[PDB]
Amino acid sequence: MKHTVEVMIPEAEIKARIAELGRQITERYKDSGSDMVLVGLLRGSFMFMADLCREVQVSHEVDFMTASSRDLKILKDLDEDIRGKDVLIVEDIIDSGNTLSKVREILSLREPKSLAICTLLDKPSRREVNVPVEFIGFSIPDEFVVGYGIDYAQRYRHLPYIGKVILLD
Amino acid sequence: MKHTVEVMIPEAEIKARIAELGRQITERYKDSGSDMVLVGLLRGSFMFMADLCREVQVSHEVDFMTASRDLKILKDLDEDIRGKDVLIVEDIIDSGNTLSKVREILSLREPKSLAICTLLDKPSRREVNVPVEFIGFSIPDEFVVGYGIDYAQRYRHLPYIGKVILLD
Amino acid sequence: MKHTVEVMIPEAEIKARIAELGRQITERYKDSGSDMVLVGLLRGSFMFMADLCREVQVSHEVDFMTASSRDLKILKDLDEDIRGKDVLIVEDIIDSGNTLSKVREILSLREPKSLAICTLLDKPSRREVNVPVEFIGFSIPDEFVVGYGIDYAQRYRHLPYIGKVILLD
Amino acid sequence: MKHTVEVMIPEAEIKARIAELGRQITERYKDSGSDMVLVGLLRGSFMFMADLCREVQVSHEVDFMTASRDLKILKDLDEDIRGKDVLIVEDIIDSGNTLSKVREILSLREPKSLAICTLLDKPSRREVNVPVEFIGFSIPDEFVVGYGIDYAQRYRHLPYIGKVILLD
Ligand SMILES: [Mg+2]
Ligand SMILES: [Mg+2]
Ligand SMILES: [Mg+2]
Ligand SMILES: [Mg+2]
Repeated sequence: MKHTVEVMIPEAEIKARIAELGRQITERYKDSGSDMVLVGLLRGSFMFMADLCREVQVSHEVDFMTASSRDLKILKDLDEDIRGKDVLIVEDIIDSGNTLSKVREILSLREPKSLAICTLLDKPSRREVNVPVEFIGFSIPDEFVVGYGIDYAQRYRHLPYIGKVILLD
Repeated sequence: MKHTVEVMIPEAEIKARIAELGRQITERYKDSGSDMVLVGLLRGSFMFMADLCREVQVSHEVDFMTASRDLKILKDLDEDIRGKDVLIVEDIIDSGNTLSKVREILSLREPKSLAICTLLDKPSRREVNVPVEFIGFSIPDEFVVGYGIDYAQRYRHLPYIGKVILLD
Repeated sequence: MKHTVEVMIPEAEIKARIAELGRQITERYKDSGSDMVLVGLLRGSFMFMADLCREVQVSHEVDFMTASSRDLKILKDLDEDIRGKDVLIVEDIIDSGNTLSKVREILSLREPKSLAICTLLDKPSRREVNVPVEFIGFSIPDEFVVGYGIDYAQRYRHLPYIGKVILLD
Repeated sequence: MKHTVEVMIPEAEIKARIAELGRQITERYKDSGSDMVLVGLLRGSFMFMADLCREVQVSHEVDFMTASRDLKILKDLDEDIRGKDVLIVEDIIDSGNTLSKVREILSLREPKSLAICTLLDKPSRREVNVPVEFIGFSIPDEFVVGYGIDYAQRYRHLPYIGKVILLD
């Protein structure tokens, strides 16, 4: 404990990058002709979700589910049916990617038209499970990050920018 | 709605048959040496579970989970099943779609083994080929209630399998 | 760890006592004329529930819900509506009775015709919250008990009798 | 089903108004000295939540829970609210029955304080007198979509409040 939080990725940059992802995702699914649904993973992705779905220019539905994070359980499942639909799993950050990996499996069992993942942050150096991530906002080093849905000691989860925690001696 | 309920499978037969299944399951897992866990599907299997686990002579844990076109997990397991022998316990299997998917979901967790044990089985109503390792009774497609199976929120607590008789 | 389990309350005695409770509960609600529902608290009461409902001679519905056991949360709620109905909360054992206490409050908010609790075992000496328990199978001293839904180290939960754990030196 | 959607409350107005609510809520709790937590009700409030919490200038935690004649808890809080200031965050309040009960349930947990903040309010549709401490917009009983509010699984992601126009 005993620390400080400084801006790592300012709000404007995050907003800009999200607008971009928005375009990319739209370009990618605009001609599918099938129902689409963005699936966020609570709690972490509520903010990134809120902002990302507004940038996606294709009629979709927004849903959430929460998984345990040694077995991976479903604490809260989807309300929507994804069978035959294009599904985009939306996450705040991917590091080890175990949980994500299993959630993807579980969902595919429901036979969606397609399955992809879009994360705001990516820590490639911390991967433990090879998992296909189709959209990334920022590839970052293994930094102690907070904000945009990411918390630390039940704090900072509501910050509008990605911050770096500095552990004072 | 206007109906009657008559005994189809009396309580004694059910108890006897369960004692048997009990032996079968015990014989089958007694030498595994791995942790075991019976997983019941709520609400339907609470009674069959309660009785079946008492007949299983191997140290196991008892857990439940409840499932919902897409098949969802309304309540998940509390236990981890990875590397453990898992026996899904159900009151009755007919179409077997839900069961089928629940089995898939669980296998993703990599248990040592996966099996299903149902009290009742209506083979004539299957829609999904699903492996059922233990069966108490194979029955015709009858309107059944009791032992966890209800009808209009009734009979779920009957100690025997009953047949519903619609009245015209 | 390192222990033994010996019979404290044999299966026959438990069966007999439950048949009795069965009669008592029936006598008590037989003339209500309102829908009835026994609500069990998972995991512990699945066995006591299974046996008790078979002794209750009044048409009822059986349901479950699971609560966290410092705030008391609802991990799994009822499927049935209890408003205007006679509700009997069914538990394997009551000791401190905090959780039970709160679950009772939560449910009353739904305005059931009536609310009662029926427990197999009762450890009066361990109460921390004064809570009304209308039916009791056995009042026991604060013994290390297992069986009939009560476990210890994920074991014995399936025993058909109440056992006493003996911690070998 | 055959319809159109036109802008009722443009995105800019909503952002502005939220910044204001932000100030109000901050002014109100800045000196509490107790832990604070905004509790959103899924699905509807995920967007309003996301934007509102960024305007609240006091260290808080963000949590959600989802509720269902009887009002049930489909998903409960992860946080404990006892002794903490709790702000229930909703997209819109009309009849307010569900909200009303959720408030009761939570108070049973003895939080330091309990308040509600809704983006939209349809006073004309109230059925249960429930205290709403913060409101973004008081609107007539219009067919609204956007900002978390959907219609036929659509528009939930619109950045503005829209009005649905049925076509005959
Ligand atoms: Mg995440
Ligand atoms: Mg079943
Ligand atoms: Mg209990
Ligand atoms: Mg709402």
